[PDB]
Amino acid sequence: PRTPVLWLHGLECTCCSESFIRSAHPLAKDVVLSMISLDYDDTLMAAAGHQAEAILEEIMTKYKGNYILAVEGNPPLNQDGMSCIIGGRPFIEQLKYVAKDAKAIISWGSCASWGCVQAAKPNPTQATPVHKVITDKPIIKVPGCPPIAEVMTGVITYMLTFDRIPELDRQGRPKMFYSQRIHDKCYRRPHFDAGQFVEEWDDESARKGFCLYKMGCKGPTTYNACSTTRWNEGTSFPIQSGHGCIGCSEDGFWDKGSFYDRLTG
Amino acid sequence: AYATQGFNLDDRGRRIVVDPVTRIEGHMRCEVNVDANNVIRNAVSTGTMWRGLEVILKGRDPRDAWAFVERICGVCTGCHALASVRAVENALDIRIPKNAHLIREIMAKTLQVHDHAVHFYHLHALDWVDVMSALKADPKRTSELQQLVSPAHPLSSAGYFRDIQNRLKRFVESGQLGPFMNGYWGSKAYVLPPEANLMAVTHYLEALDLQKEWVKIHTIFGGKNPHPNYLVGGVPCAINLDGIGAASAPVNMERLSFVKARIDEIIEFNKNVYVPDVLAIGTLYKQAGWLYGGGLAATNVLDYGEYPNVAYNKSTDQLPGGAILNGNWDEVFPVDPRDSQQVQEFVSHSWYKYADESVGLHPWDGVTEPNYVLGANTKGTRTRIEQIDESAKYSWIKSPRWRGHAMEVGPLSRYILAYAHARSGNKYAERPKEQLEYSAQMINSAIPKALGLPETQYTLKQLLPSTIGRTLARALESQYCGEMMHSDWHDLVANIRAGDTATANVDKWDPATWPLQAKGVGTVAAPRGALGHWIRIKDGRIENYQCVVPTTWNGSPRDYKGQIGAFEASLMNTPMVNPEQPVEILRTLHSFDPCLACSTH
Ligand code: SF4
Ligand code: F3S
Ligand SMILES: [Cl-]
Ligand SMILES: [Cl-]
Ligand SMILES: [Mg+2]
Repeated sequence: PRTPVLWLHGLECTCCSESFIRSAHPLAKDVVLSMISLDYDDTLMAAAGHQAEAILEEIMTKYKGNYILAVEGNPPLNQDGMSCIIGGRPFIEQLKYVAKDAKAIISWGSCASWGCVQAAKPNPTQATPVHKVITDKPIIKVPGCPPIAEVMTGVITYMLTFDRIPELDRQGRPKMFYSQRIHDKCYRRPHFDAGQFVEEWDDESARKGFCLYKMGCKGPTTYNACSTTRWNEGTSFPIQSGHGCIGCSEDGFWDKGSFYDRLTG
Repeated sequence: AYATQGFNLDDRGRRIVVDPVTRIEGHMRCEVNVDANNVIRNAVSTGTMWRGLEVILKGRDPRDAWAFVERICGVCTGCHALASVRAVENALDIRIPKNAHLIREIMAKTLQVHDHAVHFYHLHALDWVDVMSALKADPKRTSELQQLVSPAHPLSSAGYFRDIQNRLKRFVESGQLGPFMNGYWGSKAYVLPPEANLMAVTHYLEALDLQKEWVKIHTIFGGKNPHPNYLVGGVPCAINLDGIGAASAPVNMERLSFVKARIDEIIEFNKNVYVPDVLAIGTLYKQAGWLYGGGLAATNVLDYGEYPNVAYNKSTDQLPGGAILNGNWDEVFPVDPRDSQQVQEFVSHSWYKYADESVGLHPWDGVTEPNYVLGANTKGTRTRIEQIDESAKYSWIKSPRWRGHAMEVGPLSRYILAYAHARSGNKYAERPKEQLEYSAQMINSAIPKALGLPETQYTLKQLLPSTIGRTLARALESQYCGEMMHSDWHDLVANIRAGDTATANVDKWDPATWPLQAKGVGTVAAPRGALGHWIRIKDGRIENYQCVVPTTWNGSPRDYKGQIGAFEASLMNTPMVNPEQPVEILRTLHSFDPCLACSTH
């Protein structure tokens, strides 16, 4: 048998679901058909309404304590929770219900991990990350907006092979993917080290791939696999394509000033 | 009961609730009433999420806005970024260089293809295709069907289809059905023969593997997909042909060659897999008489117009827009996003508040103050709704109207507009016109003849305003977008080879150069229809930022006059095989490709 995954969606943009299906190794097709049993997921599931909701009770009973809850997005606490409604009820009620009997909880992306864009000031819905609502269950955070596809499927692959959550850092992120800052192995680092910087878009320095620090790159303070694993089967990453890192895997990155203001010190 | 827009609404029949609506982006609730014969006579569209991006943007730097609003949606990823940089550039009188224009067009058209094809296969197909029936298909007859439907598709052998079928069999026989669990399989609403079901499921799997390749075009120009990077004033992906090692640029000839390889693959997929499947499935549902779902497409359609073959020259739009009213395709009205009397949003039946909710606000004057409150006729409580009260406020989606009229937006709207423009003598719309005429001939004659079915005589006026037509237009648009970006690539490479390597205009990058106040608008023909962002800038900061998004139009609740939007109109007058199985509701709603995070932002 394949481990059931119940994939819930709160307030989100669905980028994490989209990133997941970009995975080349393993293919999302192979994950769905051969690795997990993806039993509930709003994006892809055949059943709707009453038939969809009926799946949750069935899996939770049959696989009690032996399914994975994956959460994309987050619950809002304002508007009596009804700024995110599922089955006529607040999302937070669904989240708490499904979480109770999960063997592990994955917080996909910056939304579920920390709050992401809807939690940026002044956070009109009081969007709240999963670990602040679910406080009695093991939660692995997989932050990024979205996370890299192979990071997402890498987490799943580890969990299914070993029936364990991988080693986490103090912020709950898997060390196997989030141990390095972008700036550690960024290919533009030799330019940084020599004080060779882009100062205006499309200047001579930009055309030579000089460091993007002075254009606001937040690589020096951001932990992710982007510089090495890179994006979309290692095709590029933000810096390689010419834009500084905006810090998208870090808690509260929307409220750390303009993306184009350089780090100080 | 009341009459509006030629629809007789009646809520006296049996009430049916679908919550969640699945196989969409985001959160939606739908309620209908059905008559004694299971025909929908009332429909209610409820957007069940809100995040408040418009509120969040206040006070921030206009140059950062694109990244915030990009996160309105990861499905239509980047179209909001494009709208945002266009809005800021419009406010600040910035003109981007030719290479930036072309790269943005290529990214936009890549999104169109990816979004459309993934929608059809992974979200929509299961409304037309019975996966369990695919298990009964004969592999040789499936091979024979494939050769008739698309002679050029090389994946067609009986052995190939047998292998796919076997994997599906083993999956089902495991007792863990996953995404197929509790499905509506076997419903009489499904009409395809087993062989068509197996072909379609095979392509569902093919498309799932292939879609990840197409987006590598975004990755090259924008660093990542989802959520590629954009830039006020141009693109960040600087160009250098000679540059190697320490002097390597984001874009060189090898990167451009890679992009062309991806574009060529896209063209093959659209022509060999996607368009033929939709033509075939459309033909078979047409033969079954399933022409429901036209809604507002039969009268009122709108798009801002897009893809000028000369930058900043709207007369050259390759998907020319405007507005059609009353089903009069002989008259296209111009649409001006700047005109306070044209695009307006009501909140009469939405969970927001205005000073005066009898008026619609143009987005430069837009207001987003939440007001979650339920009507007196609600069944249930504020936090446990059993039946929503559509006489009061019933959605997180605002109600956009054009000169007070309720409009349908989307690929179908663009294709009806293109057809109308071509008939008036617009040469820029020749290709979509050609696609439409070809498609009608395939659906009416060629495919029926090939399948031994009777030949039909539907006009485009009859075929297009339907759920089938809406699905067709999306597929044709995907094909047209692949063709266009193939040309854009050639123009980009030729321009660079002629010596123009510029990718960004930075003259007005620094806010010390800006006017102390300004307003701007950016529009985009996004995958689901007409997208606009309206910005007001004051002393370097965002004063107001309002988005009116395609699914805001289509999914909108009723306005002050009680006029219904495109989703609600489309469901009207549709029979259901079983009122407790929402097959027909899903098929028609899905034909709009609802993006609920987009609709509410
Ligand atoms: S581009 Fe960013 S991450 Fe790379 S070396 Fe410069 S500052 Fe560090
Ligand atoms: S913006 Fe995000 S995708 Fe990587 S390069 Fe920076 S952590
Ligand atoms: Cl965050
Ligand atoms: Cl209330
Ligand atoms: Mg809006």
